[PDB]
Amino acid sequence: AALVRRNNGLSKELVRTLLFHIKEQIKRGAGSVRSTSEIQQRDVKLVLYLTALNDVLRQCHESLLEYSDELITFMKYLYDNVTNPPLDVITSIVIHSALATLCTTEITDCRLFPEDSKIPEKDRWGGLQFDPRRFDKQHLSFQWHVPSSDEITLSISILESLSEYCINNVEELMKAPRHDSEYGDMIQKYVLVMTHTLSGSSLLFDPDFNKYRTRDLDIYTCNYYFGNTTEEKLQNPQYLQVHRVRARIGHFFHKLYVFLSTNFENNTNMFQILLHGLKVWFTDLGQETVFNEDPNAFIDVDFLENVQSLSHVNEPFTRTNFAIRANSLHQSRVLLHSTNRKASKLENLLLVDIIQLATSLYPDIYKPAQGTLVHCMKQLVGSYGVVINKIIPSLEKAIKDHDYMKIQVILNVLLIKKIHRKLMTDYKDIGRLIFLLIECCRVNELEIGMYADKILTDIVIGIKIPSSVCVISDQAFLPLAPPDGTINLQVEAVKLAKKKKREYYLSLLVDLQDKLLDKLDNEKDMGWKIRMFILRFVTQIQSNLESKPDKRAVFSIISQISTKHPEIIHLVVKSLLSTCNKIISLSDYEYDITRAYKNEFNPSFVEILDTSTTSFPKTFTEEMNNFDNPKYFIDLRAYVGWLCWGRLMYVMSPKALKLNLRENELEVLKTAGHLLTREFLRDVTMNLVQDNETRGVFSSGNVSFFSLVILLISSGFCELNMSDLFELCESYYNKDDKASMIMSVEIVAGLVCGSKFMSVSDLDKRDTFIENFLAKCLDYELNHDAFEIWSTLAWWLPAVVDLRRSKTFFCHFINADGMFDRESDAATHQTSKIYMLRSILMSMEFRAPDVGKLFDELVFDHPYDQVRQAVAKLLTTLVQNQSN
Amino acid sequence: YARYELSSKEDLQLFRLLLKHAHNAKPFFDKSKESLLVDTMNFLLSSLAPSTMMAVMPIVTSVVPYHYHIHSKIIDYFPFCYSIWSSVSANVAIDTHMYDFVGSISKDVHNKILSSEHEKDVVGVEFGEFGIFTDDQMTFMFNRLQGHLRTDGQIHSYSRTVKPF
Amino acid sequence: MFLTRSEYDRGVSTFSPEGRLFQVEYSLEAIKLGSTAIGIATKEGVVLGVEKRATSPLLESDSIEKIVEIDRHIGCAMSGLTADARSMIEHARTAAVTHNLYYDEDINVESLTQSVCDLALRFGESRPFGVALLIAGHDADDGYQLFHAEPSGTFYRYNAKAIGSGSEGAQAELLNEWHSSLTLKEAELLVLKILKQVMEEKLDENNAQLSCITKQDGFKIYDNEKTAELIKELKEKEAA
Amino acid sequence: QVEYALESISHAGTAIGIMASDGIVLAAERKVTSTLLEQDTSTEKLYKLNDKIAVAVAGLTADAEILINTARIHAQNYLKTYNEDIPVEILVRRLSDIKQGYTQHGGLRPFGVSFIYAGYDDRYGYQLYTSNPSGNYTGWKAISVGANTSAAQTLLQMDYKDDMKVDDAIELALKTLSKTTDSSALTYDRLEFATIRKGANDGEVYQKIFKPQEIKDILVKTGIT
Amino acid sequence: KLGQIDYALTAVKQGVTSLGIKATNGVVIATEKKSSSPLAMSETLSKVSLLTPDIGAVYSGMGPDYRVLVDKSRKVAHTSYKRIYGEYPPTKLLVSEVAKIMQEATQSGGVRPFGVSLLIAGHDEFNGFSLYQVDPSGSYFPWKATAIGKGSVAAKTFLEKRWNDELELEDAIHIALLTLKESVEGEFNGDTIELAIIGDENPDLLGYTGIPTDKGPRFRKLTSQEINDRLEAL
Amino acid sequence: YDRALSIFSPDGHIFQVEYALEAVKRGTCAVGVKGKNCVVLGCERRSTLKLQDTRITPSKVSKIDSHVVLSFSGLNADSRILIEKARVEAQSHRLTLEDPVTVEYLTRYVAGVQQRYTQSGGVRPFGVSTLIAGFDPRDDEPKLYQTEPSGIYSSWSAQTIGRNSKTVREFLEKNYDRKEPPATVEECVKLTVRSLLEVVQTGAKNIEITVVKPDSDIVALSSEEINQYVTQIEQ
Repeated sequence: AALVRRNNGLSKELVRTLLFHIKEQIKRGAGSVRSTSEIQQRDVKLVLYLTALNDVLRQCHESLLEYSDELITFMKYLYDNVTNPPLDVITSIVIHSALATLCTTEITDCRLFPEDSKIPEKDRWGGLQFDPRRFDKQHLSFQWHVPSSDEITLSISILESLSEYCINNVEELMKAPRHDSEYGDMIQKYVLVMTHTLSGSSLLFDPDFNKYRTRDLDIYTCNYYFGNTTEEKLQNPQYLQVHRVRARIGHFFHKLYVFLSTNFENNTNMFQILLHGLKVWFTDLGQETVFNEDPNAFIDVDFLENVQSLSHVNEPFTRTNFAIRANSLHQSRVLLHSTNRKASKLENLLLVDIIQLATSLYPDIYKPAQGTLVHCMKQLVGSYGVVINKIIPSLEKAIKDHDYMKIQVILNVLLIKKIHRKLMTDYKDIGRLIFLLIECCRVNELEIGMYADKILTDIVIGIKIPSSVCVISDQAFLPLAPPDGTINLQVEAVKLAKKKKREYYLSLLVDLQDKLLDKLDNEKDMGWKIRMFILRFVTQIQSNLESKPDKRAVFSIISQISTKHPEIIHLVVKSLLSTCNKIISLSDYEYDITRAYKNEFNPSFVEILDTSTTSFPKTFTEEMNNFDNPKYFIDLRAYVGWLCWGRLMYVMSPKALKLNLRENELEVLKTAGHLLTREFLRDVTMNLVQDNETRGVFSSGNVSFFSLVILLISSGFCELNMSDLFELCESYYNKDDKASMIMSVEIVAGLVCGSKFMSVSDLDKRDTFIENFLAKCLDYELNHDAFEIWSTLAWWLPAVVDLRRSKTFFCHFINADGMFDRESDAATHQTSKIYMLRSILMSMEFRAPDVGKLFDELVFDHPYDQVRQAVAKLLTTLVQNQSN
Repeated sequence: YARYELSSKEDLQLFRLLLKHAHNAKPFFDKSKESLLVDTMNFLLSSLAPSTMMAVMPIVTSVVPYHYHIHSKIIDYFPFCYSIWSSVSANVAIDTHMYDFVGSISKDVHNKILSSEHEKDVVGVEFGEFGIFTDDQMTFMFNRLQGHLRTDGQIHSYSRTVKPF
Repeated sequence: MFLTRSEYDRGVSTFSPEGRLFQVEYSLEAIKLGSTAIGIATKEGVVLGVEKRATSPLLESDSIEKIVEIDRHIGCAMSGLTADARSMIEHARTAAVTHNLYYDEDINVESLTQSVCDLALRFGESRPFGVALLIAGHDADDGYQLFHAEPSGTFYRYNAKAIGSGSEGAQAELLNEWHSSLTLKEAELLVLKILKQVMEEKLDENNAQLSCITKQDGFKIYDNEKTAELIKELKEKEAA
Repeated sequence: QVEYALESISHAGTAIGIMASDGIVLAAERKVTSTLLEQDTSTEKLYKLNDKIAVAVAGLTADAEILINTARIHAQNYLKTYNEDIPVEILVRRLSDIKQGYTQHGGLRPFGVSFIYAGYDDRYGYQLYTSNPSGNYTGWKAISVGANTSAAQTLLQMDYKDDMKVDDAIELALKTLSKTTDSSALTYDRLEFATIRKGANDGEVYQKIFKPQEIKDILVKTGIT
Repeated sequence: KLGQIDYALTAVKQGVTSLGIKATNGVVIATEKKSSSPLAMSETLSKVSLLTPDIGAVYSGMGPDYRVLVDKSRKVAHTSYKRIYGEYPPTKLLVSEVAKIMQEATQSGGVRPFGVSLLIAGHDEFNGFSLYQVDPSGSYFPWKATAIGKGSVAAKTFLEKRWNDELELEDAIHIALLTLKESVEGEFNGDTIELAIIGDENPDLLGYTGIPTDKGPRFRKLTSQEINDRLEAL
Repeated sequence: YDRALSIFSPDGHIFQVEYALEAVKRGTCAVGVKGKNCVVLGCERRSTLKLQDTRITPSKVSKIDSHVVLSFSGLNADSRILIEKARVEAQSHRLTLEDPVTVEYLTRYVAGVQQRYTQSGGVRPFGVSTLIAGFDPRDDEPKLYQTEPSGIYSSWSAQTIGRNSKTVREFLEKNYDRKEPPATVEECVKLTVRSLLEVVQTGAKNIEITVVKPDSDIVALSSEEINQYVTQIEQ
């Protein structure tokens, strides 16, 4: 094929010698013995001369014009005489190669030196690669190939002769006589020929033909032989003729579909060939996207560029590489041409046939038909709406008929990445899809219900949210403002319309939430399928962005505690904390949703310290030692001042956190607080204790839930006292149940964290409680289980809250009696006391000054190795704390 | 109210993308605003602790422009970078930002000297025996590099690691 | 620090281009890493000494024994007590009792040394096997004898030999000090002197164990009290 | 060095054992399977060892059936040897030791199965046990193995009472399975069910491994449809 | 994750299609017989085999492996049950021994798995009619209907549409010939198809008469003429 | 830092059991002390899950014969096989030689099986240690031994195999003295009590202790006696 690309004069003899040998092998019996799976040993020479013919014909161009009639009569002979299914593919590529070479624009000449021409001297062992004369117009003058008018009158003659030919063969043979196992192959052959004529002649077709019914601007303008303007191409009758043949082929695949659907259901091979024909008919408009990327008789641009490319040298290339780079630019301009279009009644008809084949229950039909469907949806505008409008009614009929297998195929369609992504934006039809997947969860048969639950999980976790907040600099758009401070009233109309549709899309999510909540309220026997139900209210009612708080969501979520299931309870306590955190953040944002995304807004409880005063460098050391009357707090990790002072530093104020809230928000926190009874907490916490039996983890979600109970108590929304949370914490402290004393220590943690909402009298109560409780738990005996729970607290609590928010917590660990006593025996109790103090001092980096009393107390002289190693590890953290 | 945490994969990806965008825009921070370098470094220096190191180091390496006034120069922060760098054992998290910083400043001073605009910018910045490095800085970097190649393996990008050499 | 590897390293049963089996060479130098054992042979007896690891006060006795009885006539010292040392010892014990009931006579010390080497060539049943042994004994033909039996399944007879911690300077002082004329007492003092030098100058009955073979008592390990008066006899004799 | 074999059983459907003051209750769930794979077979979940002992299985039937047949052979041999039937403790220890051997011996593989051995004998009364690939075993008041183990054990812990009747253990097993079911309804064809009780009225041990209709009858007692 | 048995399964998934169907009163096992050459005498190799007079087999995958397997399976059905119990095995016993033979190859190093999957079908007094699939692993499963080889995914979809608890052996033969017809690589006739039943007993095929106790083969390979008679309606 | 000249593998060899010996530290504390006329073993009880049945739970401390007791830290499944092997060997000795098994022979045989599961290579060593104690027949010297996964064995005046058994050993070395040991069972029990109440992974379910006395007098102290022994002074 590469010889014939360089010299067209070779093709006439090589093309007449090949077709003679194909006739010889066909008359000698090649392709007379059927097999679907293999090219037989007697077929090998026929395949050689046919693949040689396919490859040579692809490069013949204007030399086909000499032997065109002889090739057309040979093509008919080949489509009469050989019917082995492995050979029908090889023999149908003959028209593709013929028509393809007649309409394609491409490089002919890739020579290192042109045409036995020019004079760059005989010292050219290098191909001008470094010679600065590589860029020259007389070196890089490539001949190229531009389709002639004779080659175009032949391309249309081949295309309508062969297509009309196979049209009169399959209609004279469409009586569904029987399943001969040779009938099916003749249908497959004439259909394959109809698919090898659409590809190849594809450069003649036009994505726009339907728009031009009975000053538009393209940038990627490839070489078309009809016209670039609509009047240039409508005034050629050859243009209408080409599109007329593609309409006639497309109507034939619909007729063949109803024939194979009415007579030959379950014949997988015949629907596969039809689906590949429909892929080619949908995708190959003005361009070719099959045989596009297999090895062919052009030099590979990525390969020669790997041989020739130098990293810091400008285009160190020979003429072959410049030629195939100009070829690749043309091929890029062809492929970058748009094929997206508004469907033509025949495209709708064939799409609906493909949707039914994607809904087929043979794997070998539905897998190709779903791959064809995703290609078709790229080609047609608005096609997702058509697909989901066919798929939803088919799932409803499949659930109504008990059509298992077809239900599961439709769920595997709903997991296709293109459909799946579009569902997340589909506010008007995700509502009817969710209720139909809930009925699908009742169906027990296959992996139905498992796929439905997976799809419902993806809808909740993957939900798109309308955003009314946009924090932009005006310099993101003012540089491109056009001069007309008049016609740009259009940006106002777009803002209004965007606002109206964003409000309407959130209404659909609110309405879907209301209609789900009704079903959770009413179905007392719904079962264990209410997990994605409250998880959907979570993502909606935590959303912040224009989602108004609903007291029925809190009520109906809270009442799911009546089911004993641990995962509903974790999601119930988890959900109730994310919804209150939405109300809380509303209050400190003063009903300003944009402050969540602004750098210059700090809540009224965050204050900014000069931290650059002449006294501030040392005012920090005396303030970080103040437990009695703190000036400010720093929860989390401090950082400003470790290397040097100077910048503005953010701190929490000492004051109790006052909520200010409007009517609607108070009612939902009062609904939460009214239902946070003593028995609700006793239920929740005992269920959390029995779930935590095997795992034995410490959870910050539980601490954050007790921190919320403390806010609800100090605000007057909850009718519990602090002492109830002190009777609950005391109640869970058993030395033998690890999971029980984890829940007890989580209420301690919660009581110290909740200090930002507690009043000065509740602070005093908490600190006398914690003073007595820490002493009771830690002073006397401490087993290894209790040490690990309190050591987790000692690490975690100084990282999340400032210990100066308590007068007694940190105070208990630093003053602990007998930490360093040399004669105590009791070694593990001393070890534990030291490691709990160390864990607080490690967590309180460069903080808690005047722990300098410890240096006089440390004993280097202890009989027990465990205490000796604990003192050494403590001196390390004390040296580190002052070393900054 | 802390909106972003490093060591969560979605937020670490936003940080790296904003650092890439900072590095690409760094050439267009204004040399006529003479205090910008020292105002920024005062803020980023004072923000440095073990708890902020893995944010502050990339921000210094990415946002701070190469401005070279008579009073303030970006090479004044070399002794500070060599303080952090020489104090620690070899570590990809620290070392990669240190090589990246001194490397791009080396290419910048070099490029400015060859270009017909040093007469404004890098005038009074001297290219020495070792470029802008002192002998003790160059001795430290050659000893850092041989530790990577023979002892600890702590290189991530080899282009940026050979950048200052 | 630079790297000096080779393409024939870790080659099992494989000759290098030089005709070297590096596995058996490597096994044969790991004998430098164990606990120190010393043997002195004399016309009066063979003395075996070993460094003992220090133990908790609560430990009353243990079945770690780096000096072992093979027979009344034959004793043995290890630098390590892996499973392979146990395998060689219980083979040597079974070899001694089978020869005793075949000839009505005591096994020659060479023939027992040969037998534990054959076990290492067989690998139990060009690999190394187990650990270095010092083998000490008396027989009527070749008198008092001390052998180094090696992981290679080969051996040598020595007049004195050190193995374990201290190899270059351990055998350097022995060849400087050994006489044909040594008395048994003098050989005991010499193994204690060598043990003191290798132990970075510590010496107690709690870190030195001694034994000897004589015709008359056969193999015996000394009591802590017997090694304690010998250590005092060293401490005064060096100070004199 | 066996924990991957303990991972293996975690997928393998679910088995619940509940011991009453007057009996024991085994329930187990068949995994949903291909339409054409045969169900009417010997490879099930609730098997038997002797007229006083039953097992439910998690993990592969090919590792189960060898141990079940070894147990049947050893129980037949014990009854033949002593004319009084094997204690439940000796059956589970005998089966715990065979399983330990195949885990410690590197010429063999750990058995990827975990059986809940329910039984009765007069040396300790009704006995509910679990054994797993490691070769350890424990006695229980209630237990579960395989799928949804964690969720089921919480619902067991919060509802189980030591004084409960066998009929309460029927309810608790069925209600636990209907709380922790992977399918959003429970049906007689997925459920295998058995009991060990004190005779018709006299002193004998009476097993029932329930037939599909008796399972439908206890489901319609218990309000699962 | 893949090993030597996943590759033996790929040898099976590349092999010629075969199937089994269980009916109310018998079992069908069936396959295409594919010729290497038109000079090859296709009667001279058997795709479907008698193991005992009441057990038969069909394979997919490597034909030579299946031939050595069936020689061993026959020897196994003899040395085990005929020569000590005096009678032939239930299908379950012989399937376990076939799986024991297949597991021994996947286990021994310096051997490879057998590159075949087997459908074994038969009768027993206690269990009645049964069909089992045996894979290269040495694992066995009981089936209502199944297919193995190239066509198996489309065949198993048609078997799922068409199987029910009430099929008769004669209609299971029609379903089997419809299932083989769709997957056929070569020609479709009584010389390219191979088909057997285990069904009613056939006293003629006992080949002797008198002793009332013996009843002759439950197993029967259909002649090509009997297949062609059914193909005239199919 | 034995890289030296960037050297690796110059000995060409390895030996390792210590993964099993680490499990022997993870496991429950087990401590034993001689008296003048007794030996007391005490072992930590594991906390038991909510739905277990306690009626059949083994004592952890385990009788092999009327004069000899075994206890362990390490894998419970492995420990059963050693206890069963020790029980069949004790019955086999008692039958075949017409005299009870001597405590050192029992330890030598338990060490013999831990040696064979080290040596054979096709098996792992048992993940467990043993605390073998009691008295010989016709003797009143108390005897106390350990075995370890390595198949090494040793005799102890007091011993403790556990995770926090380094501080028990320091308390034992601080208070035990082989010149003058705790003489009476009162002192002996109170000292294993003081050991166990220091560093065991304790709770409301705590410790199992067994006194052995001479001539087969083997007795587990009651859950009341382990409480009566809590005699204290505090300041």
